[PDB]
Amino acid sequence: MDLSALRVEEVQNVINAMQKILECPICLELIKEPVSTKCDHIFCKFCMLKLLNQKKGPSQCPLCKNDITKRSLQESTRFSQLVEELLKIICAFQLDTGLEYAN
Amino acid sequence: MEPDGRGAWAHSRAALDRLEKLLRCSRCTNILREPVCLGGCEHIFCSNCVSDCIGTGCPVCYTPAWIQDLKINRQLDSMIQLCSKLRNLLHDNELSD
Ligand SMILES: [Zn+2]
Ligand SMILES: [Zn+2]
Ligand SMILES: [Zn+2]
Ligand SMILES: [Zn+2]
Repeated sequence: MDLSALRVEEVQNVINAMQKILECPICLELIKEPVSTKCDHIFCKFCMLKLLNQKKGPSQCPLCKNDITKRSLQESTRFSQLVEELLKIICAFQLDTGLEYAN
Repeated sequence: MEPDGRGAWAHSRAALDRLEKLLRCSRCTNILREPVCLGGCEHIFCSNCVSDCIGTGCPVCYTPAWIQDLKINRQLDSMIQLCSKLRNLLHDNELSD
């Protein structure tokens, strides 16, 4: 039962585009611990460890080009509920329509 | 049996409101558009409300402002537009001409 294919393709399109905003800018992995970087960017926390662990001095924002340091970012938890909530939205889609989300 | 016969897109409707809460401005207490961070803690406001209170920061968390210039958040901005879509998907525009 694909909800009779009635306005089902439109929704799925909104669910995908939504995940993009709650995606990852380095490993492309659904961020869990959203942290704001010196460049007002989000990350998965651990991503910063590697970016800073690298023997290259201050981290380099891969979103723009650079501008990042250890004593800068901080777990603010702004894009947390946005990621967790979104996940629950996709579950409901397949629960009823049962259409594919992404692979 | 049902108010509008099945209706469908019921569970999706509840999801929209949920995500909206994460976008709902603190000052305007409603959906925003192309807002600004500032709330280094966990608060967020539009790009035309916080500007009148940047000297301090957040009106709730009382956290000091982190951005001197009225920056923008393309992420949260795109999230609003997307949420608007789902709103129409649930409403379903029934009209030919
Ligand atoms: Zn990551
Ligand atoms: Zn950047
Ligand atoms: Zn506002
Ligand atoms: Zn706050």
